[PDB]
Amino acid sequence: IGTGYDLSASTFSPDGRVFQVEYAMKAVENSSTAIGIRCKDGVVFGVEKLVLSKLYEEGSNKRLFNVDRHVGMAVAGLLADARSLADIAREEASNFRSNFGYNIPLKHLADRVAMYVHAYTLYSAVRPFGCSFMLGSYSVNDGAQLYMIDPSGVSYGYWGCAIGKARQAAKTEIEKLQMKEMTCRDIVKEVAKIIYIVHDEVKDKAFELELSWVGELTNGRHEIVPKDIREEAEKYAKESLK
Amino acid sequence: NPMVTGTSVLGVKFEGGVVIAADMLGSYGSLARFRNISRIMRVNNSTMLGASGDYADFQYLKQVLGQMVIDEELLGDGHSYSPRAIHSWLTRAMYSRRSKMNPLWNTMVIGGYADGESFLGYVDMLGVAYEAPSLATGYGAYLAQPLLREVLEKQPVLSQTEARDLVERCMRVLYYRDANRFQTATVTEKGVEIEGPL
Amino acid sequence: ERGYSFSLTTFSPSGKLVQIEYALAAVAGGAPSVGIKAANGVVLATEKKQKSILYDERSVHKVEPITKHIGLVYSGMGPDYRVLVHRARKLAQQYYLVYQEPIPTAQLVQRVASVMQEYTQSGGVRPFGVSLLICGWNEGRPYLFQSDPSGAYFAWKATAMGKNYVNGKTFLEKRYNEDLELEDAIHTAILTLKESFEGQMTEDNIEVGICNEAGFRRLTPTEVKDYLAAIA
Amino acid sequence: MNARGLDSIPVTELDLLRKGFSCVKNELLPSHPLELSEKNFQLNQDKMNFSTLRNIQGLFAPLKLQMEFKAVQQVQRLPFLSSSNLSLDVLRGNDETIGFEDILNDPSQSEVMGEPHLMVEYKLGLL
Amino acid sequence: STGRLPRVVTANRMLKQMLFRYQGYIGAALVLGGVDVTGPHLYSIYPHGSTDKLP
Amino acid sequence: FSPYVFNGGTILAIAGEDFAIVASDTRLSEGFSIHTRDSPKCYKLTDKTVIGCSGFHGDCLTLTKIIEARLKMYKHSNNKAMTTGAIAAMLSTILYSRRFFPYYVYNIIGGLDEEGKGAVYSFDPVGSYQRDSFKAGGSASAMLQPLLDNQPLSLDRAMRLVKDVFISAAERDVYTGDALRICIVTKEGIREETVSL
Amino acid sequence: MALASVLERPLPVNQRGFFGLGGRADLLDLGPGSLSDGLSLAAPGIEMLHGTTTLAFKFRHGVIVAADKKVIEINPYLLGTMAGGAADCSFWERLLARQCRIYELRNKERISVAAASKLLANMVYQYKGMGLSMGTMICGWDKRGPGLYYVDSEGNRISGATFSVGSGSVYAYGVMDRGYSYDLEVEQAYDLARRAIYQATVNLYHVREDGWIRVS
Amino acid sequence: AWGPEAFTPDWESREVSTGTTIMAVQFDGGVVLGADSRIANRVTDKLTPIHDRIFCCRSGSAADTQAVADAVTYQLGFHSIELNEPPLVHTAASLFKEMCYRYREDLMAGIIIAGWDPQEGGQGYSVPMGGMMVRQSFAIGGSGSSYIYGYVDATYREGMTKEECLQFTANALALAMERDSGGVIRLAAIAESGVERQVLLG
Amino acid sequence: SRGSSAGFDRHITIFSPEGRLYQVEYAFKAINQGGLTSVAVRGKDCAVIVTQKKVPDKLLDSSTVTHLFKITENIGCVMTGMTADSRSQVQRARYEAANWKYKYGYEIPVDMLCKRIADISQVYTQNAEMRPLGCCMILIGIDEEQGPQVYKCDPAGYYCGFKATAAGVKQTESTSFLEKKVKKKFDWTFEQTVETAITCLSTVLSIDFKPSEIEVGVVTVENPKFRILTEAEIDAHLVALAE
Amino acid sequence: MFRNQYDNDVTVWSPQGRIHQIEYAMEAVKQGSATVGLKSKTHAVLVALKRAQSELAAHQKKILHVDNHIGISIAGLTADARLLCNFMRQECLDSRFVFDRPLPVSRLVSLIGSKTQIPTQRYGRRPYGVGLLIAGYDDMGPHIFQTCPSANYFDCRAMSIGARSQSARTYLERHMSEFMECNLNELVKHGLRALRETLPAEQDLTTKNVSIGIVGKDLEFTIYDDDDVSPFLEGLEERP
Amino acid sequence: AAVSVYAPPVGGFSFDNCRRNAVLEADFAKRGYKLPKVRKTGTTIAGVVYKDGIV
Repeated sequence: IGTGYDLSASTFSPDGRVFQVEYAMKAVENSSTAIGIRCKDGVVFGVEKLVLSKLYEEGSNKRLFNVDRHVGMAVAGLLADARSLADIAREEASNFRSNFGYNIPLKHLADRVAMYVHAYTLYSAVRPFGCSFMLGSYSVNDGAQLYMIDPSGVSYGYWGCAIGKARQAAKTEIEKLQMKEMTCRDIVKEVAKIIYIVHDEVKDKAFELELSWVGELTNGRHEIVPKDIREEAEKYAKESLK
Repeated sequence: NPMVTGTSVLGVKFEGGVVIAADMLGSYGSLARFRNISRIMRVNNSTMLGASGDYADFQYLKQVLGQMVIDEELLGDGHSYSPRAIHSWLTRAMYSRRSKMNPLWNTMVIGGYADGESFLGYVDMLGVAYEAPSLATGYGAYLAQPLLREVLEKQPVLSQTEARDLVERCMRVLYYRDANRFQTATVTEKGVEIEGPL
Repeated sequence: ERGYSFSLTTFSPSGKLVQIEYALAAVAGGAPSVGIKAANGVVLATEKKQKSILYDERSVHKVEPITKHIGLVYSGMGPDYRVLVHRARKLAQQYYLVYQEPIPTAQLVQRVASVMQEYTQSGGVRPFGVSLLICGWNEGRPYLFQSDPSGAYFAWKATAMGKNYVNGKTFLEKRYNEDLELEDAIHTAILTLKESFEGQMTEDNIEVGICNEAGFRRLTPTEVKDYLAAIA
Repeated sequence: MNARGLDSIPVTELDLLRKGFSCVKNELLPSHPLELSEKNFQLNQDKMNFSTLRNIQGLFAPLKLQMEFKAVQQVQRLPFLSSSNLSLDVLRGNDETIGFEDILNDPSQSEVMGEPHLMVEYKLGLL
Repeated sequence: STGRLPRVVTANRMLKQMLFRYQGYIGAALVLGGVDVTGPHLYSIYPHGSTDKLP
Repeated sequence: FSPYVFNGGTILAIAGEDFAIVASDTRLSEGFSIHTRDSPKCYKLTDKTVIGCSGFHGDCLTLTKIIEARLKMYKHSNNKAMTTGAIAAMLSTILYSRRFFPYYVYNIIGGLDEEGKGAVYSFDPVGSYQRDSFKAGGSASAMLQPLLDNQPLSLDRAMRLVKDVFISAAERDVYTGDALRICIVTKEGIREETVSL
Repeated sequence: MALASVLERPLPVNQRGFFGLGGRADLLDLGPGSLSDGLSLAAPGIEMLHGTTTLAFKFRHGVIVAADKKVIEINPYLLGTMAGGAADCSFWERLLARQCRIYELRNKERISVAAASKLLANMVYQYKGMGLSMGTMICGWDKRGPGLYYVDSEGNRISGATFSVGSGSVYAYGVMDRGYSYDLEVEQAYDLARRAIYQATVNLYHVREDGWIRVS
Repeated sequence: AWGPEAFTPDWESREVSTGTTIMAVQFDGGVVLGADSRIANRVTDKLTPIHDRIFCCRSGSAADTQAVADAVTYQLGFHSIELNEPPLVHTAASLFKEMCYRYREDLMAGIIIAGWDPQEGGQGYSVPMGGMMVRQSFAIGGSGSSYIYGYVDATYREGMTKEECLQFTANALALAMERDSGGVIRLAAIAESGVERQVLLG
Repeated sequence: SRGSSAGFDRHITIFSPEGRLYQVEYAFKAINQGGLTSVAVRGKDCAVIVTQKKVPDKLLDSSTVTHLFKITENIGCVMTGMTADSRSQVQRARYEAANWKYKYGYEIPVDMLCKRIADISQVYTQNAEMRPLGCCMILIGIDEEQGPQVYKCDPAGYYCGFKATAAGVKQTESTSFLEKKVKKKFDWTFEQTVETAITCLSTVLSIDFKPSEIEVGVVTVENPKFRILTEAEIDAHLVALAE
Repeated sequence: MFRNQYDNDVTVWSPQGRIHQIEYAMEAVKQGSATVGLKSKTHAVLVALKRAQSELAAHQKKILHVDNHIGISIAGLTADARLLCNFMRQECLDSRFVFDRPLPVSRLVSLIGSKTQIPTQRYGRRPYGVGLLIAGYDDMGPHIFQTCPSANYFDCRAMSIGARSQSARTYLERHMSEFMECNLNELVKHGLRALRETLPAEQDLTTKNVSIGIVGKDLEFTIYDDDDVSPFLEGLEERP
Repeated sequence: AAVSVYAPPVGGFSFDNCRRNAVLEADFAKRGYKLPKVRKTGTTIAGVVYKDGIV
């Protein structure tokens, strides 16, 4: 109960809480589920993308962006805020490369974007962001890395993450994987299977699977999964459902 | 305040693309000790750039142009900069900098091969731009332009080997004028290939 | 009515400002402090909030010097006290640079009060919740001033402020003399501080500073202990 | 390095008693090499700090600093009176240093001052 | 503010930055010397803002 | 550092009862060296007006681009294409906008008017303009104007005159090109052809 | 980009493409603009009227101005003359005509000669020493009778019954000084103006109650 | 004219130079930075430490170079604390180049940077007047840059021992200094184990 | 700004009838939201910081979860409260230290850094646009003439120097335990300081600790650079304490 | 009942994590009239339905002109439409001036979304209450884009917005498989038949209440009004 | 109140008499007059660092 102290981002509840940030975090659970799994030699993403109508193209309103040559990104929540944060991340990476002449480390980029997100929960002239996102990268001298940022502005490193409406079941399914000793080719199928298991068809008419990895196979580049591998993963997931 | 000339840059057009040769020498003034530096840039798969003049401005423009190319290829919507777009952007940048009496001391040559047609442009620090079958800027600008012009006038259509031989002999004549190393770049359907130093 | 108790820039129908009264109430709820002007010096005494063994004696002090001949003590909030101390030091240095002579006490009090007045007339801020006592010595004549959160200053001969200050004021009225000396003034200050004290006073829970023709000096704990043992 | 800093002749197609004794030719160029440098010292210092902070840490730091400056510089006196600039000096870091702007030509004792309403209107942007 | 005696390097830095700010139009060549916790020090400042440490 | 460079050129314009002719050479040079032998100096603005400019090349390019942008702006705002007189007035204002740092360009505008007759306007690097019947500009204007003055006509005789004037002027000038371009503005549109020199 | 919009002061640091002390910031805005009007700051052949002679005097029935075009028709009721830089004269007198039309529309009454001359002098005085060169005589008729003023680029503004500027100024001025008379008929005034301009070495205007006319 | 021939401002000859001579030579394990002495002085240190393993030498105006060095030390320390790692020589060279290029019309500054990092070993960069940034095996600047360039170029060989590199640098600096002066030559060898400074006199 | 809420409780620039600000007290209450506790002890020639380390998930990366930061090469830190606010204040402190070093030519002292942070934090209490940060900062370091130093600042803008302080949920019990220990005796070596710092937390939380459940940072006179101890050394200290 | 406190500004989150003012602004699109936009392998077509205040007033225009290869259609407020049109025109003009190339539609719509997102986060502003349909042509062929007051844009193959556009959307979905082979004729006819489903069953389409905009491979953006629409209306059927 | 003041004034150095003095000095030198000069100090100074202090 925080009635009366929840109309601005610069007001403290009598027990020391800010409720606008809590409402913003609650707003993320209104969208579909996106997961990301870090493995021995790469990072692979997967998004359950709902279909609104058949009048839209194949690549409309995607949820997987290319922040840089070596960094991927997956979002959840309000889409416009996701586009704005993607633009911010691109600008930060470009500025670092221009200043210092080499690719920006993932931890530094995560810190920059997390601080930019946190700056919005301090003043009464703006409102907190309403989206979470994950970042993934790979390099020969550092290895795979994965991070999450939430509307409050807190970032952490993960071995496997899940954001959206059904993060609990997705986390339960992920916690049964030995991702430390497998390979991206063996993780794409698991990601597809988890996405298919989590999806609920009663309240959601249809969906399209979206996948992309980064790692040693792509030579340190973030790319979309080829169509044949997507088809094979979908077929395996459908067979495993039975 | 004192002024000195710049290194020589050559360029010709042949059937499949363009050939550009540049000098490896640092500068003709007191900076002669900075030898063995490259002046040829690869912009994208169908554009290459050669420079003659100040080196710091060349590096600055290299940074800006590379960042722009990376930014456009990140989106992946299927659109890329043509050689003419780079030519126009360079001309506008030079003119805008000149109008403020803080010019960029350079003289660029742009070559490319898009849509089956070759390109060859010229931009200087004052904003003067045009296109010609052959170009030559630098120390021997007036001793090499008429030669290439008449050679191309005799034969409007030239092959790759003939153009390369003509460039080599022009560079040899220029060195014989005053007494070492250079490099050559080519743009064709395959892409931008740089060979050097020689 | 509570309709005029929230905003700083609103006059009550009776012609009163309420937030300034509340700031004064905040001042009147801090630790006690006493100032007495003797015939050849001024003494300032106060309590300290630490009262513990984990505190480091060299860290933070309540009696602070502005110039060679000016010092002050406060009662109220501490964070609001630090900024005012810094501004006072800067103003004194500016005056010395311009006029090549140390600043008189009255001018410093006037300028500090002028700074404090600005925060009681604009919407979007709050008044300072602190009150100040300034002592000095100019032309062979001691001075003692007090500055309110409103920006109004008075010249005093003996005053008390903080917790239980009405009883301190009447105690001082009963036992003040115009022909005192520095030692008698110090004894009276210690006694009137002990009047409102609750625990056992030692040399580790009070601060004393004096100002005579030599300059402004803060007494060491050994001297405070010696003075305390004198009166038992 | 903080002191080193790095076609506006409109024609009315978008009172002469108020403004006078000024020509474009004289104000085309400065009278001394140190004039513009001294007039714009604080702006140049703020720009340098913002540049280095943005290059090292990110966008959030200069934005937060500018937001704090704007918020704290809105509770001042009206322009025809002199303010103290306490919290702005604290935030900016100039609360323990004295420069040549403080001991020379005290702004609190200026020899000229205009009408109140005129200054308040000019600050608001109406005039 | 700091509660302890200052250092020579602080005065040297302040003087150097001032003289460099005013572009050498303020003609003042100085010889600065003192002793602090680190030890004795001696400097040499010039009107254009260039210092130099010598014995 | 001189921000001005002179480049050769020569332009001409003849106004008729129902036609207008604009012609120019096609050489770019810097006094001694020859940049290109193919660079026309006549630009088509609308279906009924043509502009020809010579002088410093960068200023010419910037002026043409600004003129085209302003034409597009006017078409969007007023829902119609702007006429020759409006173009002349706008160009005069644009030129005078830089009185204290002028464009080093000489312009000549030719086209049809509202009533359907030829119109020719001549400018100066500051912006003064007036309507004429025939005008010659460029480097060789001084040695070409008396010939035209001592020598309205029909289209064919005017073309014959233009050809002989340029063939006589090219042999005596060091900036004339190796080709001549003529643009004809009539009621059915605009057509142009190149004559070797 | 909502936090940066609140700060109503766009700095180059807040924009895109910023690195180092500068960056790709001065090379971003290269458009042709939207709408404005303003002369450029200070850093070829400029047409100037050299061999021109003008003449103007006022009498009972109006003002007669003659010259050897070289006379600007500002309004149906106002007349002007150029001397020096043609472009400057044309531009500033166009501005004066626009100002007069604005005044008439606002106040529903025609402007006077004195006000127009003062406006022109005020406009041309701001750029003293920049390089402008112009000399103008302004003719008209208002509620106070005929008027005649002389305005130049040096700030001079004088009123008189007889003026002359040009190469043959001395001879023509002497002739029309010898032959001047306030109570003069229109025909004799025409003859005097023609004789003066002839001896100076032909246009001729005449301002009346209801606008100027052309004689020859 | 100036258009097709691409004339250059020629920064290095704006004013005549009669300063000291500075040199940096790369050997196998690191880099050796040295400077000579050639009025008053003779007890002055000409080597300015930027970090624990990064040094620099200055040429041109004293005040401008000192201000640039102070600002660069600021920025490098802040960046190293932020990234939580020892700095790279390339970063320091870029930081110098930015201000040396933006203020080319106001300051007369020429910087040479030498140092060691665990990623690429001993490196030496040259940032002369104008803003150029080039890495070189051996870098020469100052007054003898024209007098000793041929000898240094002819004699220099590939990576040698630290002692041999020190001897070669000392010989080159002595030949540069005795052009026709002073007697004090300062050297510094930078390696992984740490800097090792020494002074040669007499 | 969208106005100020009405009430003696709902804004930062409104005094209560009894003369007290309540938003500052609520910011103080916001420190206990994390659920962790920190203890700092000063020795004869050393200073030690001890804090908890809770890793609830199993998919988390334990290497990226920490609360000990580093301001300069010779100043440590530890934060309690909201994570994002703690990180933002750490960044501000780093910037202030760098600026002081550039402006004055030598390293900033611990008390000067704490005073600067407190002075900045006081401004948020006197303006209607900004709000206090819900965290507290503890710094350790070594002075030249004086030995070790321990300092603490709070959201209200008040700072002080201590001999042994604590912060978090169990602040009162930790303070009582440290008071008893200090009153008993204060002459401690390097080994004794770490032992008593660990013992205080152990006996207050009633938990037998494990090497992966705490993190320790020390500063000593011999090596004045901030150093974070490893799991092996923490386990060695725990074994010595148990024996 | 409990919503009265959290639906007065765009800077306030509801206890369910919803911004009610954005949802309120999204309802202004349904206050206009129906618009239909479709595309084929070569051409892109916009069809709009015009309303009039009375019999003595001209019908309000809905289809505007942005560049030689881009055109837009409006449904919602009017001031916001004018402001957005000005922004579009300025961006296209600047791109053409600088690069001597047409501005890609994808980049243009991304700029629109980036500009529109801002007033939904800061105080003292309101969201744009207008929805647009964009038809263009570039190196990738024809394009149809849709814009929303919530700063969201989609890449469509056939879309309808306005009042009572559900029938048009249903018709387009049913007849989606034949659009990519039709030439300009029968494509304008499919668009007109789709637009005719938004009307009552008694009345039909005349020449004074329809506007057509076409852009193609070698045909610039053109608008057909009044008597220019008769050739397209000749072949329609009797509303089956 | 003055009718020609729009913004509050500031402090620091003043450059009002720059051009006036610039032409006045040239005129006075041309006609051969004298103007007040600036006092200067040129006496020798020195310093040294001994064992535990500065002289």
